[PDB]
Amino acid sequence: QYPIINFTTAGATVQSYTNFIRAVRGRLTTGADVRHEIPVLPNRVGLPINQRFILVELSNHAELSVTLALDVTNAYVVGYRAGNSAYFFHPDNQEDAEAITHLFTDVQNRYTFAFGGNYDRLEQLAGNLRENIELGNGPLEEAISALYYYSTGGTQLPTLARSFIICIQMISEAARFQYIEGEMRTRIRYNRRSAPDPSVITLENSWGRLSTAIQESNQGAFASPIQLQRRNGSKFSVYDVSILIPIIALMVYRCAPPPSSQF
Ligand SMILES: Nc1nc2nc(C(=O)N[C@@H](Cc3ccc(O)cc3)C(=O)O)cnc2c(=O)[nH]1
Ligand SMILES: Nc1nc2nc(C(=O)N[C@@H](Cc3ccc(O)cc3)C(=O)O)cnc2c(=O)[nH]1
Repeated sequence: QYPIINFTTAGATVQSYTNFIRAVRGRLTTGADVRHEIPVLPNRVGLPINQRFILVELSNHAELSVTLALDVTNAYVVGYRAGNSAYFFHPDNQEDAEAITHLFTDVQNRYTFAFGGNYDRLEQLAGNLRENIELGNGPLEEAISALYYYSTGGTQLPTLARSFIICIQMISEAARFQYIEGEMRTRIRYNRRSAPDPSVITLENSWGRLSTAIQESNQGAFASPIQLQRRNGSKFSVYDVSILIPIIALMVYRCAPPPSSQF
């Protein structure tokens, strides 16, 4: 029922990863909502359940597969399937809890984690912050295996949390930001794993605020500047949507777009 996008870390290249992220974005957004050349994800309000999720099937060189479920309203990884078991993060509300009952319905064993899936909680469980977790094709390859082996006792909870952190950034954050996609492309091109620099972290942390600022902007101009960080940690002030067009690929729906003003 829900659309499936396939990616493998086995012999992954810049092009195969680029194709993957493009395909994810195409299934996340409908094309209905584009503001200042930036697509907006579907509004949660009134969105039919048959349109709520996409599936990302990850394979690796170890010949293992896991399937991540992503909420189209926010690109959030809500859970995953590995073989005969599915695992869902603790839902943040009642209707998100109802929504996940529509996923992996044929699976033998259904589990809801007692913990939520936000970075704060996952970092706590991993025993490491995002700034100290390596990203790249190698980490993703290993993350797929770790997710796969969780149900049989092979994967410690900190490793599982770390693996989620890897998946979320290389899939969801890359889909949200061309900039983060670009950083992942670089790691793949050279087969060199590295932890995300402050430009990556601050973009991830600011996605909600950037989405709202763009959507509330006066003809693209922010009422309040947003402070980001560069690769070297130095401050970068954002005053306008214009500078974000090459950086942000998708926004979360925050408000209705204002009417055009006919001059
Ligand atoms: N499973 C899953 N989890 C996710 N979790 C986050 C996440 O935790 N974002 C943070 C950003 C933030 C962090 C710290 C701050 O001080 C401020 C903002 C937030 O909204 O709280 C983002 N994306 C996903 C995602 O796609 N899938
Ligand atoms: N399906 C689903 N969605 C969820 N979405 C959030 C969440 O943080 N939502 C934000 C949107 C947002 C997302 C990522 C960010 O980095 C920043 C903002 C909000 O409601 O404003 C937390 N949990 C869940 C969850 O369990 N299940």
